[PDB]
Amino acid sequence: MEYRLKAYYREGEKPSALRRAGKLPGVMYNRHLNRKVYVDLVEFDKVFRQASIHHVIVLELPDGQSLPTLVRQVNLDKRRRRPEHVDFFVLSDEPVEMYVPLRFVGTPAGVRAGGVLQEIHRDILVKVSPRNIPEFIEVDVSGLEIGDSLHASDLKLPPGVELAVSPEETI
Amino acid sequence: MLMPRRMKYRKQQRGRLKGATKGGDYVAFGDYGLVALEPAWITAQQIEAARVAMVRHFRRGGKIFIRIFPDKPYTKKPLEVRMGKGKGNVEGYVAVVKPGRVMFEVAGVTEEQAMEALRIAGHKLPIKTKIVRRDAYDEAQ
Amino acid sequence: SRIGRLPIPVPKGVSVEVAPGRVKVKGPKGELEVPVSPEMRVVVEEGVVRVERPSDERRHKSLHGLTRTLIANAVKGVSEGYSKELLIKGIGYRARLVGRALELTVGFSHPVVVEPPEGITFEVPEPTRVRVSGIDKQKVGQVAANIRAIRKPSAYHEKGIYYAGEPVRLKPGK
Amino acid sequence: KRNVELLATLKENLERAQGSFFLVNYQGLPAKETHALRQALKQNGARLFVAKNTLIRLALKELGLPELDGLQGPSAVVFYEDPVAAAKTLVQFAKSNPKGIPQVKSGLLQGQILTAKDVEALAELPTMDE
Amino acid sequence: LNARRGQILGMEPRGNAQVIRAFVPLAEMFGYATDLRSKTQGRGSFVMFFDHYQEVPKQVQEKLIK
Amino acid sequence: MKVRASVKRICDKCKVIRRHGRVYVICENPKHKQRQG
Amino acid sequence: SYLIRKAAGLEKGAHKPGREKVGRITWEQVLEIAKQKMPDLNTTDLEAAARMIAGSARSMGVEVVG
RNA sequence: AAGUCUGGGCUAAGUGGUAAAGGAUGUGGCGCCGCGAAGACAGCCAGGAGGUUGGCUUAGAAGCAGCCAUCCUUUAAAGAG
Ligand SMILES: [Mg+2]
Ligand SMILES: [Mg+2]
Ligand SMILES: [Mg+2]
Ligand SMILES: [Mg+2]
Ligand SMILES: [Mg+2]
Ligand SMILES: [Mg+2]
Ligand SMILES: [Mg+2]
Ligand SMILES: [Mg+2]
Ligand SMILES: [Mg+2]
Ligand SMILES: [Mg+2]
Ligand SMILES: [Mg+2]
Ligand SMILES: [Mg+2]
Ligand SMILES: [Mg+2]
Ligand SMILES: [Mg+2]
Ligand SMILES: [Mg+2]
Ligand SMILES: [Mg+2]
Ligand SMILES: [Zn+2]
Repeated sequence: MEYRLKAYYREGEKPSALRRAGKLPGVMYNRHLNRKVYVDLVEFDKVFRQASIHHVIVLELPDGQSLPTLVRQVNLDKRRRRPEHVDFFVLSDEPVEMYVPLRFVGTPAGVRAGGVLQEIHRDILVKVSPRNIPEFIEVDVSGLEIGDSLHASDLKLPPGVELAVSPEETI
Repeated sequence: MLMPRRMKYRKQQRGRLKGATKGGDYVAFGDYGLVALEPAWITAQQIEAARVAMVRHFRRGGKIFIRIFPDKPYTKKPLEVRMGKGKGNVEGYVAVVKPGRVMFEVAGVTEEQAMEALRIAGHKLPIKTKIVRRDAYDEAQ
Repeated sequence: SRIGRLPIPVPKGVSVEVAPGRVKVKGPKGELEVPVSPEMRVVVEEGVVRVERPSDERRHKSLHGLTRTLIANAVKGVSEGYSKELLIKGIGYRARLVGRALELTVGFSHPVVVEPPEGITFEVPEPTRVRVSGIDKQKVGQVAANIRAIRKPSAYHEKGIYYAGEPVRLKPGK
Repeated sequence: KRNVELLATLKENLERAQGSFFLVNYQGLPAKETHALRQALKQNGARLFVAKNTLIRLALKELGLPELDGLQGPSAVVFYEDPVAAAKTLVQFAKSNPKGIPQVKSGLLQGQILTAKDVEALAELPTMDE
Repeated sequence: LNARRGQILGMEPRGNAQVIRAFVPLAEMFGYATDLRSKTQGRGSFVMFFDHYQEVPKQVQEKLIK
Repeated sequence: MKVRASVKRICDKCKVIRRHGRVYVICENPKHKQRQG
Repeated sequence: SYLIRKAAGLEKGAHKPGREKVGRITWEQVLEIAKQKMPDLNTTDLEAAARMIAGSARSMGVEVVG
């Protein structure tokens, strides 16, 4: 649900140097702060592959401090398919725009016939307060031939939440 | 096989294969992909050779995405002529592909099937490739 | 998972003597010297011989298993001894002993006569079973093999020399 | 590590329902002779307990971790454990020990048995139903 | 031809080409007129002459009794 | 013996062996024998 | 399962069983079948003996009314 | 002409000292899953059985021609193969 990941500070160390030694250069920020950091590459991957940009990672800083953050952006090295840098958004109590998973609670009538349900949205953008961050967002999918579909306007929307996309958006 | 419905220009300078892809470097549609390991002009006939192999392996089933398009006209002079007397004739179309580009994606199909089908597709392409699956990293993009 | 470290029982009364790069195994049925890597330790314990190796590197692991079996085979050789049986199959095909020698009639123009190497005994209990016996195992395996090659088992008919226990697999003629 | 423990509880549950659970070597029979002993130790008692057939490894954990004497008769060899007190046995060990010592060469011999709570014995358990 | 309760008698070359003989029961030989043109692409032929009668397997021998 | 640049197991009984500097496939089924080359 | 033909409205099954029903039976009319061939089988029940006939039900294409 | 110099490592092809897709239990070193002293992997001694030829088919296809269906049973376990 909530993940921990050890993070450290950097100044002048070259990214290529860090990157060489198994560390992922990165940065943490929010309206109030902005700090150059790095986390260990393999430790991060273990976490990120569960977290994604969905759940809160919390950063155990050397100083003792413990920031609750969302991953905001992950740069890839195009040529090697690997992360070169991460952007850690430090959560406060203010609302925050974010991506929340969609779980399609159901089985298709269009599939099981002669079909393939391309689901165009794995998740959905959503204005929300950090103390109210979901895990799921449930989607009724009893009937969907090839090809009908829904547009997020028809989404359950828990208490605390607020669609951050035009409700004309296909899921 | 693919080519532009229309072009603003019939023929175009050869240009150059430097660099990793500008974009298209992450999975965006399916679950599995095939990424270019080397730069090359992939040709329309080559792409379709790959497409068809995939469809044959699925027995019509599943969905296939083709993420490169041949928009670059390939020129050739007639056999046995000398140099000069102007640029040759367009003999077909190619897509310029640089390493990191995801060329095809598959969806709605088992892991074994995406695997084999992407493997095979590779064998029709004149470059090294690697098969990939969707990650956190693609969704973050 | 291991053959190199397996201890080799040694019957009363066969005697294993050790030297550098050779072990002499003597028993009721004769004696064999067994060449052995200079790199393995052959160890004589009570009614048992062990073999040891000085590392876990690949070449050493290999010689280990090999070496114990090489010795275990010599040990068995001089007490029990080895034999192999060939079955002769087919309408005109019969074997016979001519003195020490084995005569095969297997559908050639001539008959085939086979002299035994030293350390090898041939028996023909019936005219369609031949038996090769001796202390040296690979020697036995070899003479047995040679013999079989004179007229290998046919692909289409139960015809030719057969290893006892060799299954008769056949394809359809026409 | 592993679903061998949703089997530790099985033979701990249905061994926590006895005091005279005997044990035999139920193997050498075909599938005809299998449903022989099976419906005939199901017809020489109550419920449906002939043997439960479970690992000598696990069954010795059960007989050790529920005190039950540790039925150290002979856990080695094929072991099926004729739960004679998940049925109603008594001289129904005759109903087994003779039907086995009839069909085929030594059909279903025994090795362990707890008498009410105290250990029985080897052939003093074939003679305990004669 | 073995799907029509047939027994092969032999095969010999011809105009190259190649011919086959078999004892097929007539009772399984209706379709074989067109069924032959369907396998050889209108390039094979046949002749068909009676030879003998015999006792059919008891499966039909006690099924045709109807 | 098949002789190819691509030697592969053809069936679950096939076996990839390396003798004397060459890779062979060897098998119950004689059609499956391969040598690289 | 010879007996299941004289109790559903069928001489044959339903070609492709599952979606296509060409007859039916109740939870009590599966138990009655479970009755006649009960001395044949293995299990000596009727909640067990009938699920063997509630499965030779889709082995042809007849639903069991519940 | 000047080191058969020093230390760590790899290579067994004379690779070094002629090339690609691709193939591979070559070798050495990483990483990640799975199983394992409640006994795994390898061999080997059992068992792998019922309703049942499953139905429809075809001349016969009885687990295995081919369309279908694929339930349950006694079970430690056993596919309508
Ligand atoms: Mg990745
Ligand atoms: Mg990585
Ligand atoms: Mg140019
Ligand atoms: Mg972009
Ligand atoms: Mg070209
Ligand atoms: Mg022209
Ligand atoms: Mg030109
Ligand atoms: Mg290629
Ligand atoms: Mg010997
Ligand atoms: Mg020879
Ligand atoms: Mg072999
Ligand atoms: Mg000099
Ligand atoms: Mg030197
Ligand atoms: Mg050289
Ligand atoms: Mg060279
Ligand atoms: Mg390697
Ligand atoms: Zn093979």
